[PDB]
Formats: sequence, C-alpha cells, structure tokens
Amino acid sequence: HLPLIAITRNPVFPRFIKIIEVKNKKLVELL
Amino acid sequence: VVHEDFQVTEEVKALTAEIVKTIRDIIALNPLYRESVLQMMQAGQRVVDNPIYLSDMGAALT
Amino acid sequence: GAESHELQDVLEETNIPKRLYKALSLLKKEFELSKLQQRLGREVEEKIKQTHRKELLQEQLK
Repeated sequence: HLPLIAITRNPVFPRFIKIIEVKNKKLVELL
Repeated sequence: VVHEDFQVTEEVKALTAEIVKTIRDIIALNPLYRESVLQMMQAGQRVVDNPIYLSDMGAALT
Repeated sequence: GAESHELQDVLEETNIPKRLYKALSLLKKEFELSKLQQRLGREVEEKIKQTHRKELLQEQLK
C-alpha cells in the first residue's frame, strides 16, 4: 500500500542494477 | 524555422545514438567541457523535445 | 536497445518458448538495425575518405 514510484524515464531491467533520480522532492518524504 | 521530419520517428533516432556516442568519445578523449551537462541532458530521459537543439549543441562542441 | 514497449510485449508472453522466441526475434531485429546503421556509417566514412589524401597532407603541412 504505497504510491506508485515516478519512473520518469528510468527503466529497470530484470536483475539489473539501476539508479533512479527524480527531481521531485515528494518522494524524499516517502523514502 | 524549418524542422521537416519524417513521420517514422523510429529509425531517425539511431543516428542520434551514434552522435551522442561520438560526442561522449570526443569529451572522454578530448576533455573540453564538464560532463555534468551530459548527465543533466540524457537521450534516455525523453526530455529532449527539440532534437535539433541537441544536435546544434553537439556540433557546437566541435 | 529495444524500446520499453518491446520489453513489455516480451513480458506479456506466458509460455517460456514463446517469450524466448520473441526475445530472439527482438535480438535479430536490433542486430539488423545496428548492422544497417553501421554499414551506412561505413559508407559515409568511405565517401568522406573519397576526399583525396592531399587533404590529409595539407592538414599535416598546416
């Protein structure tokens, strides 16, 4: 029960390490 | 400001991939400006609403 | 380098052989596109090379 993560053109391939960087600070509160 | 482009916007961006690869190689082998601008403007972020401007900037690095 | 839509389409397939065949087809299509782009770039590079080596010699002289 969490809000959908804003992908913002950051694809995440299966079993692949990726980094998400979203300019919005709202996700910081959730984190 | 003529910006004629083909309706098939699928294979046109392949040359964009080649151009960005060439620019990356030039900056790596011949460091002229900071790489932070490259991180800020990435082709995979879809934020390049004006690819002509990106091409003009890349050529300006020449 | 397939688009996210292609990855979603692959994920849609349920049967293991079906998804494997779809992935193989995507790999073949991407390889064909990359080979076509490489051949076009090689042709353009050769056409630039069609310029006489006198150009390179003048560059050395400068």
